[PDB]
Amino acid sequence: FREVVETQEGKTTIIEGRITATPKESPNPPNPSGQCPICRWNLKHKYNYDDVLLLSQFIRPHGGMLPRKITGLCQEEHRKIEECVKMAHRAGLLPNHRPRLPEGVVPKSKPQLNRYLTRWAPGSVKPIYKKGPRWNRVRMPVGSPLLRDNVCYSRTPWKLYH
Amino acid sequence: VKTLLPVPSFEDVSIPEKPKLRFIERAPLVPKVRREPKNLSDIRGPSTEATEFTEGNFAILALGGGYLHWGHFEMMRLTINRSMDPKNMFAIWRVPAPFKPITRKSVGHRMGGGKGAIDHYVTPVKAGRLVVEMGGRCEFEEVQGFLDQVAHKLPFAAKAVSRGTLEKMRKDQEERERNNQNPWTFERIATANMLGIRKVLSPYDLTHKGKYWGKFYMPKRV
Amino acid sequence: SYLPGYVP
Amino acid sequence: AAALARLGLRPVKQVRVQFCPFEKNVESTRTFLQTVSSEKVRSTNLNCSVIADVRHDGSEPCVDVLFGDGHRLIMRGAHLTALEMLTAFASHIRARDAAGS
Amino acid sequence: FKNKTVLKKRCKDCYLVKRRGRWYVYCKTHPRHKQRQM
Amino acid sequence: ALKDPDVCTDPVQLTTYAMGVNIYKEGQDVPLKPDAEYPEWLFEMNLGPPKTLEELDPESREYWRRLRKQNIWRHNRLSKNK
Amino acid sequence: GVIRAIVRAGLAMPGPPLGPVLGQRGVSINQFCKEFNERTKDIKEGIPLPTKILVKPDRTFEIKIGQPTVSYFLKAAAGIEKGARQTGKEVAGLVTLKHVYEIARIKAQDEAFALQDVPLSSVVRSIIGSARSLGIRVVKDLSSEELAAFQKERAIFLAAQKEADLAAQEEAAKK
Amino acid sequence: SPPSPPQEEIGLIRLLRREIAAVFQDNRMIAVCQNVALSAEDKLLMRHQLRKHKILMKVFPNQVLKPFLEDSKYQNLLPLFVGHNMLLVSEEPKVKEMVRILRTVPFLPLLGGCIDDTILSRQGFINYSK
Amino acid sequence: EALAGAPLDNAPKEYPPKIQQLVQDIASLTLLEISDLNELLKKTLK
RNA sequence: CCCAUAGUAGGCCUAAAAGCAGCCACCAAUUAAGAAAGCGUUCAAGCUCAACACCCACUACCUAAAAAAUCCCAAACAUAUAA
Ligand SMILES: [K+]
Ligand SMILES: [K+]
Ligand SMILES: [Mg+2]
Ligand SMILES: [Mg+2]
Ligand SMILES: [Mg+2]
Ligand SMILES: [Mg+2]
Ligand SMILES: [Mg+2]
Ligand SMILES: [Mg+2]
Ligand SMILES: [Mg+2]
Ligand SMILES: [Mg+2]
Ligand SMILES: [Zn+2]
Repeated sequence: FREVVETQEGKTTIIEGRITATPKESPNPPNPSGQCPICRWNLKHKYNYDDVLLLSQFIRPHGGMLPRKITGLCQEEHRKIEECVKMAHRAGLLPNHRPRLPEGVVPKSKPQLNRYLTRWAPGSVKPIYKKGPRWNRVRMPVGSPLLRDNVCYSRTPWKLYH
Repeated sequence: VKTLLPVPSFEDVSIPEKPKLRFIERAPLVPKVRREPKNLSDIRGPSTEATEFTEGNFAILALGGGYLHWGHFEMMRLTINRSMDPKNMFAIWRVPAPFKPITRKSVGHRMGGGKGAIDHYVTPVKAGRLVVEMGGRCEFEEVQGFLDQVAHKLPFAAKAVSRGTLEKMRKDQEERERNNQNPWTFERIATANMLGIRKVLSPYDLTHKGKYWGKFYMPKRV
Repeated sequence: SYLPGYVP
Repeated sequence: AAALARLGLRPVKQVRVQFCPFEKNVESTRTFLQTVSSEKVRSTNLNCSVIADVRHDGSEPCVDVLFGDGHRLIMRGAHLTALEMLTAFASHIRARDAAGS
Repeated sequence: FKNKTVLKKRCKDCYLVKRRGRWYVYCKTHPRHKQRQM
Repeated sequence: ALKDPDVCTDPVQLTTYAMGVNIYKEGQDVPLKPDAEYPEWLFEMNLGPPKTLEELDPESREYWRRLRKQNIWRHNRLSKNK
Repeated sequence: GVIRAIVRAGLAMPGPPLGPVLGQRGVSINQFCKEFNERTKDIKEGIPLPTKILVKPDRTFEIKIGQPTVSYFLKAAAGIEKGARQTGKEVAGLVTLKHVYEIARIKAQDEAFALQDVPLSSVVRSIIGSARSLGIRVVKDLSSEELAAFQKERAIFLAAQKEADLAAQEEAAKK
Repeated sequence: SPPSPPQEEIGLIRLLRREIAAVFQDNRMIAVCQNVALSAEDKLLMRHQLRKHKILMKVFPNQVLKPFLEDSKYQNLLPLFVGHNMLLVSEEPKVKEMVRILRTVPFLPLLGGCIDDTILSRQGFINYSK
Repeated sequence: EALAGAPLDNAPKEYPPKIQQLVQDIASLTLLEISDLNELLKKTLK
């Protein structure tokens, strides 16, 4: 990985780029014929929002997702990981990948509400004052439809709307 | 070195003397006196006429049944004659002028008292029929803009097509019927009257095979 | 040390 | 070139780009020079000079920027992209311009 | 803004952006191109 | 009020001398030289219409100019309706 | 900025079309006609000359003059006073390849073709395309025997156009 | 996924190669410069000056000009061709006459060249001129 | 078949090897032989 | 993303018609760029697009909303092997 640093001495600014130790993919993949890191390790349809060890390898130090041309993912799995990272931040599973706070900012104390499987952003969601009749009920989304083909070990399929 | 490609030449195409769409009259030349029944089965089911191209290459396909009155013909005519280039394009009607009389009783009258008086005329249309056919020295992307604009204003589900897209549509539907993994189909069940299902079906369902419900056509049905 | 059907 | 032209090389006095063409790490510096040497940027401040001195000493490339205030900005482009070099270059333009006025 | 069910850009400077759960159209050049999803 | 200066009309004179070439008042008309003195490439030029695409050589710059010009014409037709 | 337009030699006018243009710039309009008329004095009056005006930040001008347009050269070389109304369907004039060669030997001295350092072949191949736009036809061999026959039949056509043209004018009055 | 089917080369490609070969073989002085974004006038005015002394200004694509060099004598000129570049070529080497025309624009760098089948840097062009 | 890259501007002058043989060969020859060579050279060069 | 010189204000019509009110042609310079696809100007200017160069934007072109009057309306749930 590359890093950039700025050192100011004598009212003169100098900018340099220095390489750093870079992690290497583990050897002997199970499926060398796979196209992206997911099928090469037989992980397709086998991860969820809570599998942070898998999700951390595809995000930046501040919680942002990495490009697809870098990771090598397929558009189908890059969208899944991009959505599972959104729900991991919201559930409090990535406390070391927080946004960068500019100098002179102290986040205010806000109601701590525990949550998981949060599809939508809290602030952009309005309350359901009218549930509606039984045949036209306004459901509450739970999870993500992108994870609907995931491996289910039960007879009841993933319910995405409560 | 961006690779350039050859282009089709339309020099071999001919343009008629009156490329624009002719005017359609509200009612036929001679007014009709004999009043007719509603005969709703003139817009029900697939069409057996004007399902193929004759002169042009682009057209508006009907995806549902309905009746066309004068107001519809004027919108199609003006919209097309305004947006098309008479020099390199031409258009023709694939539907006859309004001939089916529609009776209507006066306001405020109760049920009974005979039958109403002829109010206006319409043109029945079935699903799968071409409404307008265009052609000339033009690609499909050129006409597709205002043809879809026209198709959206029609009383039924319509869509602009070409000789290629229409063919592809039909071949893709046949492909779906062949590779369908479901062992149970509407045809097999209905024709064999399995489960006594013909007690809730219609005799037309033997031929429509579930792709039609009244005037509505369902292309996703195999 | 990974078989063809190994899943992390 | 477009993003840097809207700003303008008003505070700048001189700009110097040195690079070794045969070396395989000078694409960034040569791309930086391709924009600054545009007629859009150069026109904003004719007084502001832009110099390119080629070398073949096997040395690393650097961008030295002289300002009117007297401050200097140096960017070693061996491990920096054109966008990174341009971005940092613009931020200093805005800061030094505000200080002068 | 103007509530629209079919958003559409009216110039090159209009840009789509999803905010508060719905799509918007903003334009700094011509603020009359602004639209809200209905 | 502004008009093009009068042009002479005399077949014998027109073929003998080129009238428009000379522009100075004190100067004289330019008389046409015989065939031998003119260059060799001046009597093999394309007087007729442009050469169609099928007549040109694929391995020639004049072939791709025509093909690139036909695709510019196409991009214009498609965009006109938009 | 820069202003480029065609101005007749020795006939520069302080009024439009060129007058109002200089007004917006603020350059002296009278000075232009003074210097220009005195610089194109050697040139025959009424010849269109492409002019390129260089404007300084102090509303000071350095005029630039070019060689006459191709349309002038071609018309003169043919005798035609006015180009064709329709091209490809009627031939207004008729010139040789020798004229086209004497018109490129003087049109290649202008700023445009000279700065490109092109051969005379590239200029003659650009003048045959401008002749066609006029309707003029470029022929290899043209003797005065057939140049007086084509010139004689062209006047008949022009006479017919007058009658048809005048017929429309008379009909317009009746409307 | 199955390998993408090959495609016959375009005619223009096999035309540029024939022109490139002529450049390196016909004329002996070859100076590689960077086509900085000069105005179309300042780039036509300079090109006209370079013609007074019989110095041409050729431009070829780097994707067609790189392969021709990877398998050739001039295989060490390859790293120069990164970005907007152009060729200043002349049958006779008039380096001294080109340099003074290139000094008017301080931001136009003469990266390198190949004179008499000999590769050179910029400072070698400055000496061969002297 | 592949021309050598340019020498660094600060590196000491590394003269080409093909000429190193020519430099030595000239010393071995005798002045009278060098002189005869030279008379033909001067005329050939003109 | 990037970039734009030129025969030429093509001809005719027109008070004027300059790539863009109409009709005709739609050839040509330069490695490369429409006698001009969309704005614009009283006419011009002026801003884009298609071009070259650079090198991978290396997309989708299959669907777009919703409001009434006494008080929302079972409570709840995404992961332990089809009974
Ligand atoms: K409809
Ligand atoms: K016009
Ligand atoms: Mg060209
Ligand atoms: Mg004109
Ligand atoms: Mg015109
Ligand atoms: Mg313009
Ligand atoms: Mg206009
Ligand atoms: Mg032009
Ligand atoms: Mg046209
Ligand atoms: Mg472009
Ligand atoms: Zn806008």
